[PDB]
Amino acid sequence: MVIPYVIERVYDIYSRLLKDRIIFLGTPIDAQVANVVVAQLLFLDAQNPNQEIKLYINSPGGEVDAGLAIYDTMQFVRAPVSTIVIGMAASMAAVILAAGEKGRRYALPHAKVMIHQPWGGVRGTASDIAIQAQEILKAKKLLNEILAKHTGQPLEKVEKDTDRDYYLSAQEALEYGLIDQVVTREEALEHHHHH
Amino acid sequence: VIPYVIYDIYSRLLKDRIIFLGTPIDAQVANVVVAQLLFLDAQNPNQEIKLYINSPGGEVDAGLAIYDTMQFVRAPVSTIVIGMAASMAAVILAAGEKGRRYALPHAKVMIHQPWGGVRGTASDIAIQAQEILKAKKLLNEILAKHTGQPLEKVEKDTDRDYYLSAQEALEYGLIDQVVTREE
Amino acid sequence: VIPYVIEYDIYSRLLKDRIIFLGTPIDAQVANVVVAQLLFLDAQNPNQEIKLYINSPGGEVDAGLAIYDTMQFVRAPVSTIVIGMAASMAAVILAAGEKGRRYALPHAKVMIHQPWGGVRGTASDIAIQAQEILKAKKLLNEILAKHTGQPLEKVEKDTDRDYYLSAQEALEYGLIDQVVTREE
Amino acid sequence: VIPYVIERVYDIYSRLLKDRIIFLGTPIDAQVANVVVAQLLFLDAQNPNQEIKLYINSPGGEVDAGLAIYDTMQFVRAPVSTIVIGMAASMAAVILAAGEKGRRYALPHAKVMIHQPWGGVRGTASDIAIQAQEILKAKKLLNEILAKHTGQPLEKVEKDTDRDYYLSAQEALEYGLIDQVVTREEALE
Amino acid sequence: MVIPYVIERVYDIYSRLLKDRIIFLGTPIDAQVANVVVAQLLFLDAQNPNQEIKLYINSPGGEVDAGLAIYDTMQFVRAPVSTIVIGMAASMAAVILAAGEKGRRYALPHAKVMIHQPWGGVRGTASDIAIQAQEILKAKKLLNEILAKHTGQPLEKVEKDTDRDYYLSAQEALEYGLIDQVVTREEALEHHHHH
Amino acid sequence: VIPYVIEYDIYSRLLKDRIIFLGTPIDAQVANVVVAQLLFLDAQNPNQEIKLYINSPGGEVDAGLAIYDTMQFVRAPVSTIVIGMAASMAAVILAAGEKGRRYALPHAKVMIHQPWGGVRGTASDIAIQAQEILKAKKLLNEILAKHTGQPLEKVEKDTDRDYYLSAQEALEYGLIDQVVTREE
Amino acid sequence: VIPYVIERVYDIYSRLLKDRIIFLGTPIDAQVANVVVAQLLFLDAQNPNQEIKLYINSPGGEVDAGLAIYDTMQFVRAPVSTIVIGMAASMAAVILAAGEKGRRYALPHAKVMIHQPWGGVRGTASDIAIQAQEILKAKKLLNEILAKHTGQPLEKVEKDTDRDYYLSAQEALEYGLIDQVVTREEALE
Amino acid sequence: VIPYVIYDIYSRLLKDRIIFLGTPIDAQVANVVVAQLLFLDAQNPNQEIKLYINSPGGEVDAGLAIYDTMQFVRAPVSTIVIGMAASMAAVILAAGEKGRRYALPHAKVMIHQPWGGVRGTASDIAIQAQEILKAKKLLNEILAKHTGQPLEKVEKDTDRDYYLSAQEALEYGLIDQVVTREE
Amino acid sequence: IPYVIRVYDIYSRLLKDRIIFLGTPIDAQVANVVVAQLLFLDAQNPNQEIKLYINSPGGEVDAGLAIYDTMQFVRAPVSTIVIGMAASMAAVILAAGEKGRRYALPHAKVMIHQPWGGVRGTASDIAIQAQEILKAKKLLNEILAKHTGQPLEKVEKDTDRDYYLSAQEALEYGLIDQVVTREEALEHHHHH
Ligand SMILES: *[B]([O])([O])[C]([C][C]([C])[C])[N]C(=O)[C]([C]C1=[C][C]=[C][C]=[C]1)[N]C(=O)C1=[C]N=[C][C]=N1
Ligand SMILES: *[B]([O])([O])[C]([C][C]([C])[C])[N]C(=O)[C]([C]C1=[C][C]=[C][C]=[C]1)[N]C(=O)C1=[C]N=[C][C]=N1
Ligand SMILES: *[B]([O])([O])[C]([C][C]([C])[C])[N]C(=O)[C]([C]C1=[C][C]=[C][C]=[C]1)[N]C(=O)C1=[C]N=[C][C]=N1
Ligand SMILES: *[B]([O])([O])[C]([C][C]([C])[C])[N]C(=O)[C]([C]C1=[C][C]=[C][C]=[C]1)[N]C(=O)C1=[C]N=[C][C]=N1
Ligand SMILES: *[B]([O])([O])[C]([C][C]([C])[C])[N]C(=O)[C]([C]C1=[C][C]=[C][C]=[C]1)[N]C(=O)C1=[C]N=[C][C]=N1
Ligand SMILES: *[B]([O])([O])[C]([C][C]([C])[C])[N]C(=O)[C]([C]C1=[C][C]=[C][C]=[C]1)[N]C(=O)C1=[C]N=[C][C]=N1
Ligand SMILES: *[B]([O])([O])[C]([C][C]([C])[C])[N]C(=O)[C]([C]C1=[C][C]=[C][C]=[C]1)[N]C(=O)C1=[C]N=[C][C]=N1
Ligand SMILES: *[B]([O])([O])[C]([C][C]([C])[C])[N]C(=O)[C]([C]C1=[C][C]=[C][C]=[C]1)[N]C(=O)C1=[C]N=[C][C]=N1
Ligand SMILES: *[B]([O])([O])[C]([C][C]([C])[C])[N]C(=O)[C]([C]C1=[C][C]=[C][C]=[C]1)[N]C(=O)C1=[C]N=[C][C]=N1
Repeated sequence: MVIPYVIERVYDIYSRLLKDRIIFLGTPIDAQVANVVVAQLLFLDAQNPNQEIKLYINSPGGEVDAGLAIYDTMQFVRAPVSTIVIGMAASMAAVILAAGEKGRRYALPHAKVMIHQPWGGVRGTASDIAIQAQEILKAKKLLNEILAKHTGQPLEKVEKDTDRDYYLSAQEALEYGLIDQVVTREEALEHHHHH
Repeated sequence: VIPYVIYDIYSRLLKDRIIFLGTPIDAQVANVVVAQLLFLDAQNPNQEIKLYINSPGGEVDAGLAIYDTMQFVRAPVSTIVIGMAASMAAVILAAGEKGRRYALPHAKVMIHQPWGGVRGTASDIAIQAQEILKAKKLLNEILAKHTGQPLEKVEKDTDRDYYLSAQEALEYGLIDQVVTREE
Repeated sequence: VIPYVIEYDIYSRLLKDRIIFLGTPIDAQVANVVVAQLLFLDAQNPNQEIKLYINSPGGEVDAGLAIYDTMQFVRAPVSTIVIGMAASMAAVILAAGEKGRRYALPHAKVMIHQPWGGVRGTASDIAIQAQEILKAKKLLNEILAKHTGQPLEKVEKDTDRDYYLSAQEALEYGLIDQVVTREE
Repeated sequence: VIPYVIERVYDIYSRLLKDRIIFLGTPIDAQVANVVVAQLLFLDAQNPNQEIKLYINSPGGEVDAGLAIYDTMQFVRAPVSTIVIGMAASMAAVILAAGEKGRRYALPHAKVMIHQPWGGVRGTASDIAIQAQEILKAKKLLNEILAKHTGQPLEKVEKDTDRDYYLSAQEALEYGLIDQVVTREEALE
Repeated sequence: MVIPYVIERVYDIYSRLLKDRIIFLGTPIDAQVANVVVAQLLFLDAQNPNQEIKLYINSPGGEVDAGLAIYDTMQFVRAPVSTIVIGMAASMAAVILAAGEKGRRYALPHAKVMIHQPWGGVRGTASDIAIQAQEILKAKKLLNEILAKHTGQPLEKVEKDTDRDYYLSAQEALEYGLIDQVVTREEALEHHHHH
Repeated sequence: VIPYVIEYDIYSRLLKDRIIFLGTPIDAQVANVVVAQLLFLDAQNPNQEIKLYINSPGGEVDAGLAIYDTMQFVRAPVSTIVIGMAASMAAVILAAGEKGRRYALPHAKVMIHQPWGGVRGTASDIAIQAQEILKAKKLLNEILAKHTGQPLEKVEKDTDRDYYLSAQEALEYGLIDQVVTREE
Repeated sequence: VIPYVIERVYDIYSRLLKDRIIFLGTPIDAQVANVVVAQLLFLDAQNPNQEIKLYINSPGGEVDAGLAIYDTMQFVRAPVSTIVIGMAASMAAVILAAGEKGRRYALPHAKVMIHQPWGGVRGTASDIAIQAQEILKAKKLLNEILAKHTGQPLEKVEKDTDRDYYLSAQEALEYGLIDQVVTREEALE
Repeated sequence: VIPYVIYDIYSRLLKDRIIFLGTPIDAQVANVVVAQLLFLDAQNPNQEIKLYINSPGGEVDAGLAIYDTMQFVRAPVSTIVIGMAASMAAVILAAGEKGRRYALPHAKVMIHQPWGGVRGTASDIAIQAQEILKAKKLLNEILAKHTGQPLEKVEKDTDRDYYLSAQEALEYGLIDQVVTREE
Repeated sequence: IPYVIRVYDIYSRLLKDRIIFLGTPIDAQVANVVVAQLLFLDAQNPNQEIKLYINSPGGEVDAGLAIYDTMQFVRAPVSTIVIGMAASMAAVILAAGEKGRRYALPHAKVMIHQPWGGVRGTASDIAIQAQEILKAKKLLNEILAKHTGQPLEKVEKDTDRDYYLSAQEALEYGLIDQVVTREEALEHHHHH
């Protein structure tokens, strides 16, 4: 990772966009990356609980527990976080996208969203498998409910849709409720009348 | 490795209607045990077959194959545990012809619930979780039938590893005699 | 370690008795050797029955169909007996024994599901290999429907994920004809 | 890759340390216990009366290293509020439960899991006997620590921890592991 | 490979069916398996140049040079060789199937045939690559011609068809000319009138 | 070994001059860092041009589109310059610079072709992933047609296999606007 | 897995040896040279006047081992007919070309390929110089052996073998490597 | 590894308009050489850039990148081979500003045709075979332009490895002076 | 490596004092960084001496010659000092310091021998590289003869196998000029 630098002020490129209240979620999600995203949110909200945070998303997903950490921290924090999917937002990364501030969830034109039920693995004795099987079942229902809340769709629809991989174009993601605008071009700064 | 007689040593004891189950149990060894039974019963459906057991267990499906074939075959099979009979190998021991299930003095029996592993999606895990649950209850029931113990007891005993001396295996019902000399 | 008997190894001796074992996962090499035993046993006597004991988790559809097609083609009727496990293609081979001569032991299982596989290549190449897997899926659903008697719309929905059957459940599904406990 | 902030350039975790925030987000081994312990000691030396927030996302780890973190929280004057985000399991559950009473928090979809210790020993029979006894004490010791800090009868924690025992955040409230399920930032009541 | 045995006569199962003039081509084709197939043909033709040889085929293909060895030996040998594809006959194995004695090329119902152009690889200098590139080009045209001969199809059709993987059902293989009969059931021995 | 200059490393200093390098194969991590540099350079001045030097063999379509979509979205016009090699997604990024501001050096190349990939799973799962690759294929053919001016039926037949273009050939195909030899 | 035939059970290659057939179907290293040489010596001891058929499918190998096979064919009284099925390259081409004149045969789609030797040397400068000289002799030696047995001028084989030179069976006829392209079994003319 | 001055040693010689090409050439090193040229020419398009060469060669595409950038940039680049300049690195040497291409006495130049590798189907190999053929002719032409030799000669010389002493490189046209002391 | 504070690592600080270390085996990347330090030190001041401490087992001839050619080319005189070991190309670099300013410590060694290498390829390709190694052999024998004063057939017969020299033996052979044991005392001088 040969990330570039910018300028008595030396940042790397992601650290400089952090000073502009931009966070990148660009890797698969495991505990380590959840923690560092959570920590950036906590810091940006402490800096100013009223300004918006932009969270750019390019991720294939990851661990439900780490994803929920990011989710719960977005809801908890006072600052509203606008999610923007560039390229790919799948599995837990779709959920994080859908859970931005309503009205400020954006996709670029050729970005995608994909959703599906969780997957995992257990080894152990029958008693041990039974316990973990029950745990994965709760996560499944829990994540279906979180999706239904934030898209507006009836829950038996998300359950049916996520049974296998469900790929959405950005427009299809609009029509599904996962985002609010498909953004193509950056508009001009605008003037206003003071009557 | 194995010595010869004028057969190899296990093949010669097969002409004396002796079968060895001395390895861990996977499909390949189940098949070859099943096949020896089928052959020995075709040779003579009334004579006894001795099945010497030294095994730590194995796959439930392969073990049941051996079990189902012992019950199905007309010849009565006497099970003898020398050294170790654990997990599915305990079940096979317990399912010899009642009255001719034998242990040597320092042999052991160990029983416990099944273990396994599943990868896949939530739907896929749910299915295999269900399957392991049936095998658990099924094997507890098979044990209760052949020892005489109440089923609530085998379920609580097999929750973790349950080691039995040969005498303790007598009192539990897994065998019929602790054999020391050759009468 | 397979044992010997005075003339054979144990599987070769039960072959004299017209017994064939399908006890491994199915790949081309084991299909060929099963096919070859059938061809030989039918040449030796096209009217006597062949017993095919099944303990297998399945395998490649192409190799499995080889075994299937050879059972239908050969004049001798082949009784399938599942001991322990018959899954995926091995379930199909079980179901395709001579009607009335398909047997399970009490604690044996059957499992059925749709095929799985993998393709690496360009988009054109994947499209071709995707179409091929789709035909195999429909083809195997149809073969199952014919030999169990079930409506095809049912096998397709049942095989969407792993579908485990006890031997009794296999009897009511049509995959076998008798759950055999004793020697009768 | 951790980002930086600004005659002062910190990395993001080091900056939240100036705000008396510590992260326990990895599995617990001696190396991470030591660095958590050291941050506590420093934060208490800077001001023994202000609170320390300890964010927890960890699957657990070695009992000895975990106890190090535990013992240091009790010993230090400053009260440490534990907050589980995502996951707190095994020793990490214990550390969660041992925050200042009333200041132990979970986010809504976070989890707690508890169970007895696991380990391994090679050696001769004499050697195995010794470390078998050691694991037995740790089991009894950790059950007691849990009972103290949740309020549950000890016969209950021993039965509950016999296998993996997963708790939702609400279930963790009811069990006594935490004090509030916090959904929004206003914890200024 | 735990192949079984049969009976002062001890054979393994493939060696016994060889005494019945049956040869198996069941593995991918490399020089080693070409040689052993070639050798069985030479022996069976020396035993009796007029009786038929049955060649059962279940193979995904292999090296063109080794395949041609099998092909050239079938044509050269006086005995007619009936090819039977059970399961799969692809690439060079399709060619070997198609080159059985016309009228005695058989498929089982669910067997397949697949054909396509050759593939390979070369490392070396530009001069060296040019040489091997020319070699692969001849093999391509050569194998297209061999297919056209033995199916009856116009050559620009086989060239077009083999550009990518071309899968054929057994019926489709009949209609293409690669085989002569789709064989399902073994018929009874039959009686004949002596008028 | 990247060298430093008195305040930066060499790529970070040319970033001050609104130069971005896309010199590796394209995966999500390099897409993100290119996207981020664009966003920063456009925030610094939405009217000045950004030069994007390209030496890349291509990469993942999703990451490439990220770079593409960000170039179109950002107000500043981005001049693409291929030095050495621009293939697969890197060709697309080249072709999508500001019309009239797409340049090749004399011996640079462009190569285009359809996507490739791989899927492992059940038949249902493969069908889904096969449909996805098919959309990407058509989508990328359309993006190429828009930015070169060629009829779509032509890009589809040209990209069926590897299609190598010299810089001049790239000029007559529409992928670039000038073959630049000197400094002018 | 090679099959068997029958108070006599041979494997298939051993049975065709009783018919004075030898297979050279692998790459050539010392081990396979020795076993080919040994079969020749045995077949010539059984009957020095009958022909030996040597079927060739090989990509070549070590010059020293190949020459062993070559020298043994010339030395032995019995005439050895070489038949290339599939492939005969490098040393295997040389062995093909050195069958009894008039009894060197190719099947229609078989190939011949010829080229100069390749190898490798590590060591000091003195050591490299020595084995460089050795490879140079082998090059010149093998070019001469080819010229003898094809009839071509030596300046031509040297230029032709500078890189890989692939020949169809017909092209091999025209070049002198073989005597007949045999399509059908009747070679009884 | 590399020492520091109060910059690291290569970065300090960059402020003296010196660039090192000391590794084998792949896309990553082409890019960083190209970038240094672009920067040095932006600093001052009239001053010379010295490019010290010790490299065994590399990928043609990356090499051409370096070549095309030297021609394109206004500043004249003097190439100096110390030790070794082979394959693409020879081409880059030969393409310095005519008259300021230098070798040290015991440095070498080696030239030859490209090498590579292709996997794939026959159609795919045909395409990449064609590509390597163009690169071969293209690089022979670039050599002929910058040495002055007839093209038939570079094609026959580069058929295998062609090693040149620095003097032999002078007479061939690849350089302009064999430099021994620092005048 | 330790640090000293302007801040430097220990080798970078001794570079300030016009000291260069050649302490690893010689491959292209270490040749380049040695060459670059020379070029910089000579640009700093073409008249002051550069000390080059040598502890190396040798390396690639091409990279070594790079270091050699750069020492001759550069105006500043470079004193070579072998501490511990100077073998193969590293011996050559030692011998090619400014005559009279080539030094060994008492228990240091010099070893010389002919080049070694390896080639894989076709006969034509091997012939070409074989010729190349032969030139390097003679070229390096000549460079040694030039800088020691020995007759060339002597270096050729001596370098046929490994030829180890003590520092004294290296003096008598011509590879160095002084065996230095104690840093010469700092003294007070008469100014009449
Ligand atoms: B996803 O594909 O990103 C998905 C999220 C959910 C919204 C459908 N993730 C999972 O299902 C993960 C997969 C995984 C990734 C890496 C390591 C291990 C597992 N599964 C879990 O997080 C999980 C949950 N409960 C139990 C076990 N595993
Ligand atoms: B034992 O330990 O041998 C035991 C049998 C006992 C319950 C009567 N065996 C199992 O539990 C096996 C263990 C195993 C062996 C080899 C590979 C994998 C697992 N389990 C199963 O066979 C099984 C059954 N149903 C589902 C999954 N696994
Ligand atoms: B089963 O799991 O045994 C199943 C058969 C079922 C549908 C009747 N087999 C397959 O799905 C096999 C699995 C496999 C085995 C070995 C290598 C790869 C895959 N799949 C195929 O045979 C197959 C066929 N065509 C395309 C891809 N895969
Ligand atoms: B948990 O899974 O995080 C758990 C904590 C306890 C409260 C149940 N950890 C342990 O039990 C650890 C696991 C371990 C981690 C890494 C290496 C080895 C073991 N066990 C121990 O710390 C331990 C204690 N006594 C003896 C041996 N091991
Ligand atoms: B096939 O897929 O079986 C095919 C045969 C032809 C009828 C289309 N085989 C090949 O293309 C082989 C592939 C191969 C397999 C194993 C190792 C190496 C290559 N290619 C060749 O035989 C070949 C031909 N000429 C040059 C290089 N390789
Ligand atoms: B190219 O070769 O760079 C090409 C883009 C072209 C069509 C404009 N890229 C792909 O085809 C990539 C290659 C790849 C890179 C890394 C891992 C796997 C594959 N394919 C995909 O991005 C892709 C997308 N959807 C499904 C499968 N593969
Ligand atoms: B050919 O490629 O089969 C060829 C034969 C010759 C007529 C051109 N073989 C060789 O050149 C062999 C190749 C080799 C094979 C295995 C290990 C090492 C080399 N070379 C030699 O036999 C050889 C001869 N002299 C010196 C070194 N190597
Ligand atoms: B040389 O050896 O450095 C040489 C350049 C010379 C002809 C001016 N390089 C090549 O021939 C490279 C070799 C290579 C290096 C690294 C990986 C793979 C190959 N060849 C190519 O760059 C190339 C060009 N077109 C097609 C294939 N390969
Ligand atoms: B020595 O051991 O340092 C010696 C130098 C010379 C004074 C006798 N080195 C060599 O001979 C090197 C050895 C080597 C080192 C690292 C990789 C490969 C080889 N040989 C060459 O430099 C050489 C090899 N082939 C051709 C030209 N030069």
